[PDB]
Amino acid sequence: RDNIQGITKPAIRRLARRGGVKRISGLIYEETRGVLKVFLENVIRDAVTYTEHAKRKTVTAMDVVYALKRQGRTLYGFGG
Amino acid sequence: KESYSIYVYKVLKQVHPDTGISSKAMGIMNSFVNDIFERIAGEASRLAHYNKRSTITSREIQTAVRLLLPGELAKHAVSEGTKAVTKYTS
Amino acid sequence: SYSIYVYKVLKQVHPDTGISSKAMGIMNSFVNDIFERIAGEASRLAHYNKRSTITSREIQTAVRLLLPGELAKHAVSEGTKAVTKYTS
Amino acid sequence: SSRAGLQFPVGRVHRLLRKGNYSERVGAGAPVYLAAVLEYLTAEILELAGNAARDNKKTRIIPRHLQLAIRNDEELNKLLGRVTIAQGGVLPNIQAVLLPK
Amino acid sequence: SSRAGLQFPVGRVHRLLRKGNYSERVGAGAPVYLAAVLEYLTAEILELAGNAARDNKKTRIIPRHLQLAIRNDEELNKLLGRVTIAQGGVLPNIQAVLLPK
Amino acid sequence: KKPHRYRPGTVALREIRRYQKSTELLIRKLPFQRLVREIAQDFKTDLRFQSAAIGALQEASEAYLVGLFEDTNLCAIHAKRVTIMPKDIQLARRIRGER
DNA sequence: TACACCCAAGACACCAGGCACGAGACAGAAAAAAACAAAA
DNA sequence: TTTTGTTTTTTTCTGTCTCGTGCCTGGTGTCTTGGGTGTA
DNA sequence: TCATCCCCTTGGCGGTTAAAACGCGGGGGACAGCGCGTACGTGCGTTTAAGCGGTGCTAGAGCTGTCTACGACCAATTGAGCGGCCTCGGCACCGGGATTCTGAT
Repeated sequence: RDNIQGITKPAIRRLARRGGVKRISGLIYEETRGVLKVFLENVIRDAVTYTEHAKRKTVTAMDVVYALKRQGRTLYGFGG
Repeated sequence: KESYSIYVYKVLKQVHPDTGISSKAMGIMNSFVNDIFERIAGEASRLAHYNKRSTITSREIQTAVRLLLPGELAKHAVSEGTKAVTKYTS
Repeated sequence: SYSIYVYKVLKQVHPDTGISSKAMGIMNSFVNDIFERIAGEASRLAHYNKRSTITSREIQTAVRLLLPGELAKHAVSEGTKAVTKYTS
Repeated sequence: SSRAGLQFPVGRVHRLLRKGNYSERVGAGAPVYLAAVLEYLTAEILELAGNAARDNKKTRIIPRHLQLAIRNDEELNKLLGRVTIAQGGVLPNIQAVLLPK
Repeated sequence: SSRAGLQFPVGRVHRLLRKGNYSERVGAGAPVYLAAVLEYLTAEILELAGNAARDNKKTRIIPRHLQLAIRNDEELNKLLGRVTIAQGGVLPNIQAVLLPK
Repeated sequence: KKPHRYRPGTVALREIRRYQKSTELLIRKLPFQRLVREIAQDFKTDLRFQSAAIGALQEASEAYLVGLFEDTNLCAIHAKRVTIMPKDIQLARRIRGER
């Protein structure tokens, strides 16, 4: 319950520092958490669809790879 | 050269008995139908190849529609496809 | 998988350089993605020309369309050399 | 087509799926499902275009009507986001900052 | 593979192209061409990764080396624009306006 | 003697360099796993997840967030500003095609 | 993984409205005057 | 207080809309057999 | 062959581990205003290459016959990758020495 708060302020700060952000405001963390939740939902919907199409109960890495490829985020290193 | 102009005109007459369609609009509708056909066929082929299946049934098309169409459009398309399959099987 | 082939290619281009498991998986995923892209492009080119056979010309066109510039030119040259060596 | 209650052809869709280099075998319900989905989408788009044409005082469908019908709907615009409609134009949207006063 | 002088498998590529449902018939030069292109791409990527590893005093190719090799090359970045490398990071790029004036 | 105190801007760039040189996962594992499980529970109940799938999801989310933060910093610098604002994120997501 | 089962692919034989070629006409852009609220 | 954008009201031809209509091409019954699911 | 004590082992109530939200010192600049600044908005005059309509020239894919050889499918042959087993070392973590922007003087 309310697991969206798991991405705390230091995590968002580190993710911004990795992208080259020098100064961070206060209302940035909430919008970042919302966008991350939206993206996670959009990916997990397709992942669950791919898993249910295979009549399986365990979401494997191949389903996530296919869901990310069918959207536009090609990810490598998870096909073995 | 085959085209779905006759079926598009029939659908238009079904939804609007007193409304025509231009040639450019007909070509745009044909291109849209072709794009949707290609997208759904590619998604179904990918779903069949991921499951080591050489047969594409109604389940693959339903999964492709649920993955491509968003929300209410996907639900309505799935309902229409199930109704058509039930009417054709009976 | 393409593990032994990638390892042999690395030993050919770098005799004193290893490769981890994650890097090997990334290379295998890249090879699979390029394979799928080129195969899809060749199938599309064959379907657009009412052809039911994919030859070296379709693969060359797919490489020229996907790879950009010098990469495409070098890949086309390597493929042509390999085809001429295999046919002889 | 007549058995499934759809105006779109089922045999043509089956032939295109068989010769489209997608799978070794094509089922019997897959072409019916695909034709039904295509018919539903075409019916929705044509109804929206006819409404836009009636709002424009015209008994025909022009690319402008199709553009105004697709871009106005949220799900239809999300489905055809990377789609360019020829002779359709754009939506008459002006930002509030550029407006006077 | 031995007749064409390539390290990538030719029979495996031919079998994959035959079972991938791409065309009815598959020639004998298409798998050789595809294997040669894949081998050249792999060789270029591995050479760039080895150069990046030697620039960092490393003897094993890590995903960071692959990321530095792909992002630094213009053609490799254009070919793999929408490609995400796991555990690769990003380029150490800092804007000039963020530096202390 | 007053203790040492860095001016606003030094440790920020130091952390920028440190997180741009390293490629470690910045998001914690257990909270992200719990969030992924909670999101997947809304679609289908009683779902199992592998370690590789969760790792791939975390890597993709981190890469997408890094790209969005880069676009946000670019939009903020374009507006003659240093601190990032939600308007920059909205503009980036609108230009990218997400909204 | 196993036994059963039933409508499609193929093929023969029979049959009906689309579609483009004309035509009388059909709602409308234009040509033009005249008239009210808001803007400068 | 006076000049200029915006909205209403005549015909009139004007690009187009459905009717009239012939050829045939793709729109329907009927035998065979069998391989992809149904259910277990 | 078909009833008390009591030692103590199974249930639920108490303890440390690795970083950041308040609480405070505080200051660089976004916001709003002052004030300087000049490229072209709009209207005019002038000139022209695109538009519409022809008018004349020319080739190459659409489509139709002819000939063909590597592609598909069948019986023997055969070779090193996978799984597994055994060997081996590169660098993350420890701790110290050497190096270094940055604020305060």
